[PDB]
Amino acid sequence: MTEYKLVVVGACGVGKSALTIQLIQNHFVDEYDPTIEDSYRKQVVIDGETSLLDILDTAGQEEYSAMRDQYMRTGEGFLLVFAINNTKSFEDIHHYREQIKRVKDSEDVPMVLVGNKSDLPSRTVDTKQAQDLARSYGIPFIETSAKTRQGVDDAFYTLVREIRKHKEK
Ligand SMILES: *CCC(=O)N1CCN(c2nc(=O)n(-c3ccccc3C(C)C)c3cc(-c4c(O)cccc4F)c(Cl)cc23)CC1
Ligand SMILES: Nc1nc2c(ncn2[C@@H]2O[C@H](COP(=O)(O)OP(=O)(O)O)[C@@H](O)[C@H]2O)c(=O)[nH]1
Ligand SMILES: [Ca+2]
Ligand SMILES: [Ca+2]
Repeated sequence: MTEYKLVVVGACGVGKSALTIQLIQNHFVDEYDPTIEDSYRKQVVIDGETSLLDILDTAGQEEYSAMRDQYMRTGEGFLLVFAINNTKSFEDIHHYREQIKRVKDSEDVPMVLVGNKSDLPSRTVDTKQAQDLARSYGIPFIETSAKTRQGVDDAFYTLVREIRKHKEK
């Protein structure tokens, strides 16, 4: 089977860990230690084809690291996560994409825009803004809630679809 390195990126508190733990362990974690950066394995069937996923849940400090760069370069696809009640995290999306392209020689890197915390009524980022941003980048946009599990499989599955499309090229 094919094996892909996925990387979950985005600002502190957007739900990177909650999304990943939901996918792997099927429960919602409310106070996940923000210093733990770990990877998880999962075998999945998507569009009738099995892939092994190696998923890195990023953390660390707001700092440049040449070693982090090295790890990020090995990623084959990225989830760009923001929270719909956090305008800063949405503004940050552009900068995460800039860093991904930087470390991967400006390749047309497989990416999915993820609007997490879609269960909350406290929205500050309009869906149209997110759709327009994904459109400009030529990437899918998926709305998720790690809390309710809405769209969690979809977000990761869609990223695998993007990697598959890219590796045909
Ligand atoms: C609360 C802990 C947590 O979740 N995080 C999220 C990831 N963190 C983080 N912060 C940050 O400022 N950057 C960054 C560094 C240099 C320039 C621009 C940025 C942001 C605004 C895009 C990163 C950058 C990355 C990163 C790197 O370094 C290379 C390639 C891709 C990439 F996403 C990462 Cl993984 C995490 C950053 C703070 C703690
Ligand atoms: N209401 C709601 N809260 C969430 C969701 N995802 C994460 N959270 C909460 O937001 C906080 C940060 O989540 P976490 O996964 O630790 O964010 P990370 O710093 O990006 O890894 C935690 O208190 C989570 O319980 C969601 O989809 N909906
Ligand atoms: Ca985390
Ligand atoms: Ca440091």
